[PDB]
Amino acid sequence: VYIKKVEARINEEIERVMHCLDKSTEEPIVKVVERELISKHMKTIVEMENSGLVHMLKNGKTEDLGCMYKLFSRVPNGLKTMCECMSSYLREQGKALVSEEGEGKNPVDYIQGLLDLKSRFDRFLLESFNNDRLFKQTIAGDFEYFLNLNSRSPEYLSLFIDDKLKKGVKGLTEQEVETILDKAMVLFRFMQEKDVFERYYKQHLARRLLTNKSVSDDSEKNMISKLKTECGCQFTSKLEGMFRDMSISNTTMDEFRQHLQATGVSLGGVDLTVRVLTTGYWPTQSATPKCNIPPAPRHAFEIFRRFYLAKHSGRQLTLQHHMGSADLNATTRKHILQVSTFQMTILMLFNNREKYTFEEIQQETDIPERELVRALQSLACGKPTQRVLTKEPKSKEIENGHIFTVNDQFTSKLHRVKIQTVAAKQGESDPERKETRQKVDDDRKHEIEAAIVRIMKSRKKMQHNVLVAEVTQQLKARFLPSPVVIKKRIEGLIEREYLARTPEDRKVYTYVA
Amino acid sequence: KRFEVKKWNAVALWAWDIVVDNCAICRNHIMDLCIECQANQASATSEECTVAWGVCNHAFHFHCISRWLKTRQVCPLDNREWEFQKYGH
Ligand SMILES: [Zn+2]
Ligand SMILES: [Zn+2]
Ligand SMILES: [Zn+2]
Repeated sequence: VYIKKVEARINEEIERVMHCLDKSTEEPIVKVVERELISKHMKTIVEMENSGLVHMLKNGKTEDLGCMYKLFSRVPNGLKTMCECMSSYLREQGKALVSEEGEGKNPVDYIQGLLDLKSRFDRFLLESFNNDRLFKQTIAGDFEYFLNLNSRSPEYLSLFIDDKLKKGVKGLTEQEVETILDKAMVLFRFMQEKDVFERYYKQHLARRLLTNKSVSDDSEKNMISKLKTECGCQFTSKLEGMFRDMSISNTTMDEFRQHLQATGVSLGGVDLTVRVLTTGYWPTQSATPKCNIPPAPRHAFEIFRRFYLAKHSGRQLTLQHHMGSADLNATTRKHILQVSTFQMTILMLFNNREKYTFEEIQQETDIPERELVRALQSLACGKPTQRVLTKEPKSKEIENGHIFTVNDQFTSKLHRVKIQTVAAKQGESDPERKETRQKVDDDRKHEIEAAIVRIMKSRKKMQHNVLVAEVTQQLKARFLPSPVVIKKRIEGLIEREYLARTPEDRKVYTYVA
Repeated sequence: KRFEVKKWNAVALWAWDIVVDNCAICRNHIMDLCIECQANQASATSEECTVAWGVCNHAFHFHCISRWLKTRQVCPLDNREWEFQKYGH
């Protein structure tokens, strides 16, 4: 109530001075009135206690913020401490929200709460501060400071954008989807370690375009559109190429059905769905193994390879097992199972000869490591009432003589019962993520090298190291996580011409290109 | 039989080998050394002088594209800025 009272006091004072006194009469009067009232109340009335600035902002009082902004705008150094206290409250709320101590937090809920806080502060800004530049700059700096505290922030946002892109069940229409995507990219604008935001988003691209189809269709093009902008076309071309090559995949798969009606030598091609991707966009999962193939899939792969070598010469294909799925038609009804190009080999070995074992699926299969264990437990361990794979020596640990059996378990009347236990989420593990992020850092450092050297030899060379400032400015958001890789790189590179910088003679360099 | 496969959905990866018979920068071969390894020096020993593979899927001697990346930097057989997607044949 003090602010309304001092506003009424200022109003009655200026009215008395303009009506009862002379014509100008106001400059020193209002100056001294401000210097006495506001310059004294500014320090203590907004921070002490009992509904000051922090409390009146926490409960969400719009009129209070508006009147405080319209009052403190007349006195200098008012907006300064105003934004200072606002940023202090923002830091407190962030440290209360970005708290890492404690496991069991939902990443999507965390990103949703962060976005809600951002939208609330933006609404308060637009409603009270009249879109002031200082408040925007301070909140931008605060979001830049408090967000890069955790390294899982880009990973948490990638999971959120994947949950929002996999299906538009919430917000069927396009307007709210557009708004939430704009808010998401705005939140990403003040984020760091965006190199793995892109690597984890490419991991999600692979998860949403290899384990399923028709994810969002037009909304994936909405994604490429909102991506082209953001930080500029430098990491967006990557996504462009990925989507162009998935289009290549679908077109080449139709081409395959078409001319398999041409390379048909067997009948293992009842229903085939082959996808053609490029290794320049999709990384190798673990090792690209070379396990065996069931006979009808053998004939299908042979037909596909013959077609791809006859009508698509100039490139050879490689076989793998760590990707895809299948529909195993079992048979009282005919319930069709599902094997992620994973349970196909084990179930085929069970067909060829039942009573198999670990010393049977690990010896005569050329099967990979613990990924095999996760693919195998999908049918036996942690199974509800759909356990189609049972065993005689039932034990948590896997010995070597555990014989296997198949249980009818007539419960799923649907003829499309699937066993999904693997790849529950997409959090991965600390080591592999770290090493691949270091690989992205080394790639960005090679980028630095190329850029700086080429530009300088045509566009202003340096004396010792002065344009290095420009090349790091070009890759600003993509510079942090790499340590001294850049230094070791430019060092190993000093060898031929078109680059000097030699610590012994770092003077004026050549001016070619 | 008891279990019969109806559908399959393998994903097949690929890698094209551009006219593997010469190099468009120095005009010698896809391998078998380069101009900076036949005329420049003779030893040609301990020379990882290998083939470089771009994202545009063109191929040259590592050396010949490295010497071309000095002045120019945009792959002479199209316009693409050109990456580095492989080393060796
Ligand atoms: Zn060459
Ligand atoms: Zn050479
Ligand atoms: Zn090219």
